[PDB]
Amino acid sequence: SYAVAGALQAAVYQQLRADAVLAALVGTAVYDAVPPGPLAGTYVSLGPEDVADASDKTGAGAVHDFVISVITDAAGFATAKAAAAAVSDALVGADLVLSRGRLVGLWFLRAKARRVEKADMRRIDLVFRARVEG
Amino acid sequence: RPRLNRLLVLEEAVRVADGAGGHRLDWQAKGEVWAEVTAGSGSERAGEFVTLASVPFTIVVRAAPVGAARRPRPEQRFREGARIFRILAVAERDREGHYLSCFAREEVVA
Repeated sequence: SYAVAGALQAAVYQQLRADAVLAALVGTAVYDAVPPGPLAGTYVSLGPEDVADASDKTGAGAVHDFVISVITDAAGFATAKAAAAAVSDALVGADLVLSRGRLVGLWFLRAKARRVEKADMRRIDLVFRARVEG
Repeated sequence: RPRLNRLLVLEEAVRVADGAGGHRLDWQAKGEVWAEVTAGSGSERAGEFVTLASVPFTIVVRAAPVGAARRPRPEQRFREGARIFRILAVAERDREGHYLSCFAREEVVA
């Protein structure tokens, strides 16, 4: 990663769990590190980033196509699509504040949505682009 | 022949359908059955973004004809307290048909 991405994940995690919806759909189950226990089963997960270095002569920036996946164990997955509807409106047009550097925009990209393991879990990825500035 | 020593709550989820072709699961409790649970070799498994912890757990209940509530179906699950045993299949151990083989996972997220 570049210098910003340590604080970019800390900002897009704190923008979640303060959004009013998805505190009523997913609950407290927004985490990178999944805590030990019984695995609630409608969680979201925010880790797999990748950077693209949109830089210049004066300073440097980056383009983060970070992935926020929504997992559900429900029978259908209109539960996950309702949960990622709550993910995406919390992030597009972010106006976040970072700890190191700035971001200028948080857009949306590809969002694959398929059946993952043994046709039982339903995971829907959400790729968001974050053009940041170091 | 099995020593049915452990008590397991059979659980069937009633399937309320939603708008988009799927169902909603709530897992109300069915009756309680007695069964022996025999662990297989357990190890971690790469989950989705979890590091799960699974064990084979062949579970032996008494049998019933197929149109009865005492038959565990593979869409059901067991529960001893807060330990969710899934059911993979049921498979009729004995030649006479006295007992069944349930197959569980019991994957805690570790």
